[PDB]
Amino acid sequence: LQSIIKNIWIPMKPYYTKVYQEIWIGMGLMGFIVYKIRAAD
Amino acid sequence: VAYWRQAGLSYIRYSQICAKAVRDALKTEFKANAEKTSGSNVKIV
Amino acid sequence: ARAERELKPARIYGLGSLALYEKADIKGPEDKKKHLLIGVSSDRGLCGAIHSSIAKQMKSEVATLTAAGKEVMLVGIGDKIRGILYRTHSDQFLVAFKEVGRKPPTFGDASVIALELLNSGYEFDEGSIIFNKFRSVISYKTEEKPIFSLNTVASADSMSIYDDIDADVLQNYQEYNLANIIYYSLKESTT
Amino acid sequence: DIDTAAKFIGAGAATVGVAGSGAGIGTVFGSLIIGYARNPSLKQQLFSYAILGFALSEAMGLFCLMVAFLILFAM
Amino acid sequence: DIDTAAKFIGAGAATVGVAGSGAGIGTVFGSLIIGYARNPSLKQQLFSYAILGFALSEAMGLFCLMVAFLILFAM
Amino acid sequence: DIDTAAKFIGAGAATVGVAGSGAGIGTVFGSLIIGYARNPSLKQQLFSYAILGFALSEAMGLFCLMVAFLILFAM
Amino acid sequence: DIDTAAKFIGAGAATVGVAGSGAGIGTVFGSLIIGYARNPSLKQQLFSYAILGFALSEAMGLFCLMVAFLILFAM
Amino acid sequence: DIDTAAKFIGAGAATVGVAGSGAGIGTVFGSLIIGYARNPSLKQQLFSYAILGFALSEAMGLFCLMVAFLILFAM
Amino acid sequence: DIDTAAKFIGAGAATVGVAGSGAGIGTVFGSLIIGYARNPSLKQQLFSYAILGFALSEAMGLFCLMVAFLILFAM
Amino acid sequence: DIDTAAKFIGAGAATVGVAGSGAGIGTVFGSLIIGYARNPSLKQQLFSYAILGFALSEAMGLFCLMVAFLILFAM
Amino acid sequence: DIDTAAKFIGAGAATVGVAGSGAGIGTVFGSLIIGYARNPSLKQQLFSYAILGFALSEAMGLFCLMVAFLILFAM
Amino acid sequence: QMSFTFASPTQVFFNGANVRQVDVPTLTGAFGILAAHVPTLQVLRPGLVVVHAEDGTTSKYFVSSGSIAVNADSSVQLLAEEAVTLDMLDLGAAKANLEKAQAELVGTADEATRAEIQIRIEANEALVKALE
Amino acid sequence: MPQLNTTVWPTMITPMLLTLFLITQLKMLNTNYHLPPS
Amino acid sequence: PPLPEYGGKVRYGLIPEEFFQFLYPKTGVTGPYVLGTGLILYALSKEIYVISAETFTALSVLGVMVYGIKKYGPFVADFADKLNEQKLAQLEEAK
Amino acid sequence: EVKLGELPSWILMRDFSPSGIFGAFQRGYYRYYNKYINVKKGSISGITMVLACYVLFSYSFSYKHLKHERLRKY
Amino acid sequence: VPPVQVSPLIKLGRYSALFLGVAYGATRYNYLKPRAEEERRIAA
Amino acid sequence: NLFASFIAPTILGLPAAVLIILFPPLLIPTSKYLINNRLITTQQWLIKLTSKQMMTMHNTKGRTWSLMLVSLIIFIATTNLLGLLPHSFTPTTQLSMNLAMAIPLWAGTVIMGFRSKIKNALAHFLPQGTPTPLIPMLVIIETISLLIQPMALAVRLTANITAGHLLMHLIGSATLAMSTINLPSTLIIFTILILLTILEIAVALIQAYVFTLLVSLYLHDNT
Amino acid sequence: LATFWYYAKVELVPPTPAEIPRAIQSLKKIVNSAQTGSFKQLTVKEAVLNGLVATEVLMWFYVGEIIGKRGIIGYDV
Amino acid sequence: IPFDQMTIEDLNEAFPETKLDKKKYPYWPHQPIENL
Ligand SMILES: COc1nc2ccc(Br)cc2cc1[C@@H](c1ccccc1)[C@@](O)(CCN(C)C)c1cccc2ccccc12
Repeated sequence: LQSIIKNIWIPMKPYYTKVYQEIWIGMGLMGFIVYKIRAAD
Repeated sequence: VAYWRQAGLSYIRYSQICAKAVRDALKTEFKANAEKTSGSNVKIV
Repeated sequence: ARAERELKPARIYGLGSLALYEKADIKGPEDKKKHLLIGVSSDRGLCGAIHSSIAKQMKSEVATLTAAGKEVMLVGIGDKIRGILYRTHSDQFLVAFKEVGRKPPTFGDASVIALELLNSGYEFDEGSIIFNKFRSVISYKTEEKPIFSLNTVASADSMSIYDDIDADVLQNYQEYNLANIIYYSLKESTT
Repeated sequence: DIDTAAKFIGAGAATVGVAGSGAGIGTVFGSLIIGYARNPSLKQQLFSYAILGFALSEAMGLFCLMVAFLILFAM
Repeated sequence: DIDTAAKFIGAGAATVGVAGSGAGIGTVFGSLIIGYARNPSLKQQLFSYAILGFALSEAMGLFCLMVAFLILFAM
Repeated sequence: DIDTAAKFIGAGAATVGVAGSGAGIGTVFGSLIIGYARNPSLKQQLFSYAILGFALSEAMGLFCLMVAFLILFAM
Repeated sequence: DIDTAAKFIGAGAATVGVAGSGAGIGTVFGSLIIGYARNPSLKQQLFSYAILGFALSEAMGLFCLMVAFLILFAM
Repeated sequence: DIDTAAKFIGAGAATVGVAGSGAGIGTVFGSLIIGYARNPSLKQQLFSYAILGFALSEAMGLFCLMVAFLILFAM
Repeated sequence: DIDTAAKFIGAGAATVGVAGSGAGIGTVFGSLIIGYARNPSLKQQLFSYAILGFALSEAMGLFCLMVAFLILFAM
Repeated sequence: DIDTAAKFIGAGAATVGVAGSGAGIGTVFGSLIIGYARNPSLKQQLFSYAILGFALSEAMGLFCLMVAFLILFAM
Repeated sequence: DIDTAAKFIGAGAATVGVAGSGAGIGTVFGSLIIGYARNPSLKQQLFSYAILGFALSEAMGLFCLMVAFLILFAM
Repeated sequence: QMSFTFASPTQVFFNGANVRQVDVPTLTGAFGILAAHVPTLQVLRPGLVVVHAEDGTTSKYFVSSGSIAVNADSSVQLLAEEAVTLDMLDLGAAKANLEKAQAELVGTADEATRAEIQIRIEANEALVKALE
Repeated sequence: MPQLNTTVWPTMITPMLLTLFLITQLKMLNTNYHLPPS
Repeated sequence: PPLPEYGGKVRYGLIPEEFFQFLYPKTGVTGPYVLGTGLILYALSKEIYVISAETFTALSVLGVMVYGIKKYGPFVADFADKLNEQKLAQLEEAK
Repeated sequence: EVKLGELPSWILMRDFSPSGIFGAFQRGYYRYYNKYINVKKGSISGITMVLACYVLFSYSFSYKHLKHERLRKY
Repeated sequence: VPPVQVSPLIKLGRYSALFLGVAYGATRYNYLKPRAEEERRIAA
Repeated sequence: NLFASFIAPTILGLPAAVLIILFPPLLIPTSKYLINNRLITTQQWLIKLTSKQMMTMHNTKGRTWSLMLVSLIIFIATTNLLGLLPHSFTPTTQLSMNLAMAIPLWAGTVIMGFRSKIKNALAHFLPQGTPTPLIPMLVIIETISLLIQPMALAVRLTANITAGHLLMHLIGSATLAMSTINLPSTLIIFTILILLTILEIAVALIQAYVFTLLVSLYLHDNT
Repeated sequence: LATFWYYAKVELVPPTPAEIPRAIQSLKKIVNSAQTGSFKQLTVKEAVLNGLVATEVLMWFYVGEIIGKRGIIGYDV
Repeated sequence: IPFDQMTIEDLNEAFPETKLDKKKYPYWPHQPIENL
């Protein structure tokens, strides 16, 4: 998985680690919402 | 912002043109005195 | 002689032209850098201390402003003041004018002077015009009247009461009032 | 029964009529803001008219409300 | 017995029409505020027009209420 | 007889349409007030224009009222 | 005979839609009054636009009336 | 029987929605009158913007006629 | 039952009166924008008026809202 | 079946609410005309704002359509 | 059997109340356009107020939408 | 209450007079000024100025340019660069110069000079509409 | 309304997350604007 | 490495000239054209391409695309060329 | 490459790994990009061909729905 | 570009297939018309 | 029958929706070179203009979302534009995808507003020049609006794009039904359809811009 | 206009009976490739070329079919 | 090297004035949006 570490994650590291952390909290919220919507159906 | 202000003119030029137009529409009895009492003589160096 | 007779309506005009700036009480900015200085006089000498006094005031306050850092550029209406001041203040000099005095000064002259004062690219942030206020046949006084730009008349919070005002109408009013004050001084200095 | 049901429906459809008073109050106070920003020397007098305007537009609204309470509680 | 139910429904639907007069009175008095803030020495004549506007706009509203009182009782 | 009921409900619905003429008369006379406070030398022509606008707006409103009375009486 | 009853109710509901044309004609002629007070030299051309405006909005209004009749008389 | 009935009722209610189109066209051409009285040299650009507003308006109307058709024919 | 049905219909109809408050808040804050563009040195006073208008216009809406609840749960 | 009948009625009643977006788009483009006639040097930025205004106002109306379809097809 | 039908009808009648927010957001952004064309040096501050107005106007409309679902899904 | 000061560069018509209404053709439209009118300051465009004296009688002048200023103390100062009473203008010369101006406009294509031509055209149009 | 069929929701969520957050942003990071020289 | 100065000479924006030249020898000039017409006829004849509302939305969006291309192709092409040559000129001046 | 080979073993001789077909797709994309897009004096056809193929694909899966709207039944 | 005379086998295929299609279409149309109207009538 | 172009597309049993969602980035090629072809030149110019438009109004912390907001507008615009092709399945007409685009961004916004600056973020709920006697009611609205701002985002996209398509499709059927009837009427309806297609292009771009602008404003009010 | 007809009068015309000899000759050539199996001798380029020509003659057959039933879209009834 | 064959890294090597400040501005576009 070389160039998957370097071309795919080395660029997105400063964002996926520092800037989009609250984005990931919100994405967990959204996943919970979607799971609850699909559960009541 | 009028059209002449977009065209680069200023209100002094607008006023000069409108006053010249008003004087040019004066009847010949007053026209000479009008352009003479308002004619310009200053010149730029 | 006749100039005193034509000074009455021109004085009423030019004084009603500046009643706003004393009713609105515009103080002008003492902080900005650029500065314009118009000196009104004639071309034909044998008049005594007219041009001498004009030059005194011009160079005096030019030094007074250069001591504060404000860039002052000179305009001379009349060949006498231009020839007197061209010896020492020539780089600080915008433009000068001719044929002032031979014929009685008319509004066309002031309009031309104001046009050339605008079509010169000098972004003057404040100005002053210096003329010879006529009091009686024996005495006159060297006076100066201020000239405000757009940014000081538009930002003055005393102009917040004036309705239907934007930057364009203020620009037009400032240009016409420049022409008006030049005409007032040109009618005052001939007498 | 059917009559009480329609009484509820009519009371609702009647009290819909307060939208006009809402929009009128909005317009009155909007023009009050504008006219006070234009001529702040007349504030008091201007405000007077504003009150009147409000007290009149809302007035019509009351009519709607009351006629609802004529179908809903009176008859 | 369904006709009386519809009388209630139609009376409510009729009286919803007063929202127009509400908004019209609001607009009239807002414009009075503005036109007085501009030129106050006309305070008399302006107000006259305002009244007229009101007295016409509100009139339309009354018509709505009228038809309400035509369906609710006169039938 | 459900047709009597439908006639009542349709008359109420049709007379809802007078709100437009109400707000239109309000706007017309408000703009008369504003345009007169600006240029009070044209009082006659501005008033004539206001009469025209009021006539057309109340014409649409009376179209609504006439449709209401046509459903309610003339089938 | 519920079909003719609902045709009545639908014609009423459809002709409700003339309020927009009323308010639009009001706004058109109000703005004509204002803009003629400002620049009374263009009295002709302004009025032309007014007619155009009054012709378009009212057009939409008439559509409602047409649709109303299409639910009342045609089918 | 009742289904076609409610279809007529819903079609009328849906075609109500072009009142906003009428009012929007009115406001658009009124502001065209005003803005042309202000700057009569931009007549062509102002007319272009007015045509754009009228288009977008009759569009938001088509959004209502769509649901009217869908209720009436393609349920 | 026919009472619960028409109570639902009546609440749903009554809660339309919030359109007036929506339009009134819109007008109040649009006029606040305009009055601030005119006289920005009154930014405090202007805003106060805005809130007042807001707190009044929406108020009417609230009335409508509670009426709906009044006929949904209370009686 | 009365359920589908009321589905049609409610769909129509829901899609009534696009008149607001019609009127709002009219207002936005009229104000674009005006503000462009007053400062035609900002033709771009003004238009930008117009876009935003449009896209928000229209948005509200589409919400209505949503409920319309949410009633008409997806129960 | 009929309570669900009336739930549909009441949901439609409730959600029609978004026209107010449509018109209000239109007014807010039209006034933003105008006020910016007048005093384009406050572009930020004006915009701020616009958002506020928007965030408030829309707010009212969403209330209606909420009630819609509270009648359509809760009871 | 109104202090009207109407003046040209060489002539004074009113000075501190108390007239009741003055109708001026500002570049942003025409408006009439009565006592306590909201303070404003505007620049004029070619057109009539109708002054209403307290007697209800009118005096009609034709101003070409200049500035009107209504102040907070109900003082009005109107300065016209060329204020000519209507008894001094003629219709034929105005219409002929309008002919000329429209001709050189349709002949000319550059922005600044055609702008000057448009200013002359609208001045002469105001002249024609003012006389008749 | 086919938008309400919640059985095909994940099929719409996971590829979007691969596009909005990984692929489009990666292609943006390759769009660089150098500073102007002397 | 430098970029070539021309593309692939696509005819009608859909079919490249390599196809026309490949089909030229055996069936002449009208070969590809008659193949295309026969394909469209067999498509809309055996209901392979069924006419629907999508047919007219397709015609509409294709007309708008073709008009937009024919009206703003020169403009955008020269705009991109001028952007590139402005950047090149600035970089040559800063050399 | 094919268009000159005339043997069936070729069809199985290729690299039918996930990486293999991925590299094949990448090479096809790069050939298309270098031919029609990655040239100066470029044209719009380099995009209209992609859009036409996208339309063909978007119609191919939409045939199961459009077949229920035929106006013939044969 | 001058025209190219087509191989005669291709021209033969073209026109023979055209005529075979004409025949096939006519015969199948006259074959399906009676069954078509039969089922149209039997449907009601 | 009518909503057929909004059902999840499947060919041969496989969910082609993933390919349709992953295709948009294929239209934005990139290059390391300094002078490149017309496509990349125009695209980099567009990205520069878009970033300058959306990001200039932020402080130094809001500008760290430049990649996110620019890639978001580039993704939504490209999706909506590819959705106008014939028979195309537009993944932005889906409430699922729009909710998954709306909830994470808004939630991260309010979370970064409540982790730092929480005092000022809570003061934002009460406007500055607010008189006191009725402030509790203003607490009810703002929060609930904040509680519906995410959904109000997604629907504002969905209910728009869907509707547009529906309208076009419906108007299309009109032409077809009037194809075998008076043809001048067909040409009028087709001119209406052309105006509607231009409006749909404009609305595609406008919906992209407004989605990303509302996310940008939520972010600005929390940084 | 006339360019289409100018090009068609050479290759888009009925085959003269004088060239049916070399027509059945080319048929004999292809059938000899069937006899021995010389389709193994065939590379992909001209193979897909011949396939496209066969598709073209099939489209001729289908055009004849649609002109043999006087209806474009399917069988009218 | 002619500028037609030049890479952004080659431009940063020849003109050190154009290299982006990946340390003062770590996130895209690695420069102030104004100067962009
Ligand atoms: C001519 O009017 C238009 N102008 C437009 C301008 C811009 C745009 Br983008 C759309 C426009 C659409 C139309 C009509 C139209 C004509 C033909 C087909 C479709 C739409 C219209 O939609 C009227 C608009 N109102 C009413 C919503 C309509 C719809 C349905 C039935 C009608 C019956 C009678 C008259 C008009 C009818």
